[PDB]
Amino acid sequence: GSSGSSGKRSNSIKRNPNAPVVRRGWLYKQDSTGMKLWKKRWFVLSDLCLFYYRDEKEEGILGSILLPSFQIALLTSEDHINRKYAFKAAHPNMRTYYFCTDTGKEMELWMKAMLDAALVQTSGPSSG
Repeated sequence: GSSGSSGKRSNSIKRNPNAPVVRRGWLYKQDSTGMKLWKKRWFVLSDLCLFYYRDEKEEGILGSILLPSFQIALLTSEDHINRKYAFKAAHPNMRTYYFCTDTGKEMELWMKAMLDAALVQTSGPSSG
């Protein structure tokens, strides 16, 4: 006979190469821990989700980000960041992210897409 017992104990995420990538470029992200600075990294919009790597090489993913859980909305008075033409993403199980571009277009290309993933109505916890 045979025996399966082959599962994934750790709930990890894997990118789907097939999943027609919408657009991938060097986006600037800002953190909310002490100093609000911008970090240059390689981002990618595929599978209605967010994925980035050390560099263009895309050698192994450092961490994935679920857009469907994030809320894309135009900055507000409170978030009067000098760097205009930028947006922010709110998360329930996480903090509020911030993304900005060089021009208005570079931003529209990210929004039009990102939103397509955020708008999604999927959210739920899990045992682990």
